[PDB]
Amino acid sequence: AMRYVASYLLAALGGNSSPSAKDIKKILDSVGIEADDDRLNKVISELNGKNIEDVIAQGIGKLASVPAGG
Amino acid sequence: MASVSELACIYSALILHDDEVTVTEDKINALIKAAGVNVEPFWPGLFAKALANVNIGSLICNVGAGGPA
Repeated sequence: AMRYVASYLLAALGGNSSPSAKDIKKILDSVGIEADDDRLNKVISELNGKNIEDVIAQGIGKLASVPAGG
Repeated sequence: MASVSELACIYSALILHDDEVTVTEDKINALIKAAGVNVEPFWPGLFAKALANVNIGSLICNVGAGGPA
């Protein structure tokens, strides 16, 4: 409900501290979660240049994009 | 900050919540291995326990919500 932010965080947490769309596809592909190759490249595009832990260390929820209503 | 393990389990659950798909220890483990970021295994267990009913926002509390010591 917050999009590929979390996948980005995962990749950056234990593989690559600057994840990309392909890394997202990777992470979600492993559990069979579908992803649009622009949507994640976009989330990453936003995410790129942030300190993952510190981001989520006060943001286990509403990761980057807060649920879009309407 | 947290422990990247705990936080990793967090995120595995996060991706799981993006499709809101089934939550199993092996599911979270699959995320863990996919990214390459490992967790304190009791977390994947307890996560799979709770996240089938609770919300990821509960992880921010992690039945403690402590700051200093």
